[PDB]
Amino acid sequence: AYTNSFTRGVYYPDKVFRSSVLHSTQDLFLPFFSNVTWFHNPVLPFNDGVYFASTEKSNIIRGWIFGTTLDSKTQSLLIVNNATNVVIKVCEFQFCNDPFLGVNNCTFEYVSFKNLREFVFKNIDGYFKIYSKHTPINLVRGLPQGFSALEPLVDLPIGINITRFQTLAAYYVGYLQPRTFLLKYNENGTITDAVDCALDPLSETKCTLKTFTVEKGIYQ
Amino acid sequence: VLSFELLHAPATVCGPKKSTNLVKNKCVNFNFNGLTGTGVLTESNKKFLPFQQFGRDIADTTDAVRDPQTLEILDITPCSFGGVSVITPGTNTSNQVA
Amino acid sequence: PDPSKSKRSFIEDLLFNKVTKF
Amino acid sequence: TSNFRVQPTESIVRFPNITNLCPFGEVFNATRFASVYAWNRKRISNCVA
Amino acid sequence: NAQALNTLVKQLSSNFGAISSVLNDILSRLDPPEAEVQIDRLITGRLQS
Repeated sequence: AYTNSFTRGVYYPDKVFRSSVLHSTQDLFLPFFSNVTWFHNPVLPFNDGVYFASTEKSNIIRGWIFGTTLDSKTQSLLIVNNATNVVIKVCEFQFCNDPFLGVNNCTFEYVSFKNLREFVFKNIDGYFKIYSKHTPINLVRGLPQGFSALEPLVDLPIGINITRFQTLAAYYVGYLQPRTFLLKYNENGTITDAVDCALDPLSETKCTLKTFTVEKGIYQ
Repeated sequence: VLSFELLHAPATVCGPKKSTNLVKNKCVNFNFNGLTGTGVLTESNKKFLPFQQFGRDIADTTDAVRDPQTLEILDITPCSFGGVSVITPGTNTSNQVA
Repeated sequence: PDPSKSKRSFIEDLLFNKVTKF
Repeated sequence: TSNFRVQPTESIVRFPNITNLCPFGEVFNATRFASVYAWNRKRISNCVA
Repeated sequence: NAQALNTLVKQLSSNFGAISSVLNDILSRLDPPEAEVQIDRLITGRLQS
């Protein structure tokens, strides 16, 4: 099953303040109007990077696991949520399809429908990073049409090989793609509108001009 | 006996952190977290988000920085500079200049 | 010219208004 | 004839405040260790050298 | 004239096949011999710009 992503999955590409300005970047991003997979469950591929989101109420989701095996032979990445905060470790566990009940040769450790939570999980080869957002929403199961950017939480200096992930409300998964984007910054440093450059010829025109408004005419 | 080892994992114990006093409103050479430059460092009201470290103008040139030892978001003005031109009457008539 | 004002004319003011790193 | 340029009056560096005592005084000021063959290893990490 | 000046400024950040367009990278990372080759690439680029 599938659902429209609208304009979600934008995130701050660098630790740079900009104001009242349009800036452009090429990176792994979720395409606009892409089909996310609908859920309300299995192990899934990571591809080059994951977008993950859920219609939260009481922080139901307990965590995530990432790796090549997710099943010993290497320290697979483990992430867990306690209250408003996060516990992280890399572990050679070999649990069955109930890892939340299973509860390791470790080399790293760290600790930090009313709502929508959104996350991006990314490998840069210059180590691994996480970006996030939390908002209220209308109680609809499908992702509402609206805009805000995801903000960085951590860099994990871990070097772990990842090709799949698993999870410990409705929820959604999509995949990042190497794409150019245009990003609009308000006065207060904040990404506040965007264009996916490849989306359609009008979007490509906006990105050709480095603008959001296009006057009448013809443009190469 | 203390043992020192180096692996491929990122080191969490460094204890270097080259730093100095921070001087406002004068032309100064500077480094912030490895961002080197020279100019007049000044105060600012520019609302950096908590993860943002540096700020840039329309032509990509740096205009602001976070002080890593405080909450200060500085604005960086370039060095004051300009062409120098000599006004002269013809040397056949006078040697005075401005 | 308007003497009450840069002592431009009225039509010169429209022209100076419409027309719009280191 | 030339370009004027107000020179750097002095030089500045800023990095995060390391400024965190490393757990090392608990070993040198200790009053009980072990034998030479049954030595211990206190893994020290996440501090300021 | 705005497009000309902004394009002339943005070309400072282009690498022209050199290791970085931030000149202080080359001056801190490389010994004078190899640094001269990388700077000469940036000079050739900025000058042609």
